[PDB]
Amino acid sequence: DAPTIAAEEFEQLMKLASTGIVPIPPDVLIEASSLRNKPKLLEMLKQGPSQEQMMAQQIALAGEQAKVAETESKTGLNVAKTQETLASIQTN
Amino acid sequence: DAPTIAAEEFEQLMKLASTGIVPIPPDVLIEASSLRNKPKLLEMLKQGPSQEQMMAQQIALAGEQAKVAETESKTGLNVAKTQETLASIQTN
Repeated sequence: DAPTIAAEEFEQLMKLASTGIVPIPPDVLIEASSLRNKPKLLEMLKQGPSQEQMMAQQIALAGEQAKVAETESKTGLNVAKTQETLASIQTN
Repeated sequence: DAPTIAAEEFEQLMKLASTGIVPIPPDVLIEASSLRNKPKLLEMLKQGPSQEQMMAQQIALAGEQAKVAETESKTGLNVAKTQETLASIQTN
């Protein structure tokens, strides 16, 4: 006996999360609650990281791409040195 | 005595997962569970990885490949240097 089906769903979700076997994300549990500031909590949880926290992702991605480009350039340099050494061998 | 076959099945799955000897993944538990938010939880758990970490993994693989290529070019350069040293030995 519960006042609403939402109450039953919230109780079942809480019981499932108490055991810890089934990880229920916080937003789902909040959506099934009976809190007046539920829209406020949803809006505060739905927003992403700070201005620089997200930008650090593409900063690191560009850095890693730069490292792989440098490694490929090193491959080219070593190959060119090999060709130069072979040409020097052939000349003399 | 269970209401449906699915209810007893979910109860058995929960009992098995409580022991922890057999690792039961959460998605099966939510699929067997009787919840109205089941499609939403299933979509959230089965959602694809974000493009950022996929790009990071692909750049890591590219960097590993570039490192292997740099290694092979360095080995070729070393072999060419050995051949050049031998040729300089033979020309004296």
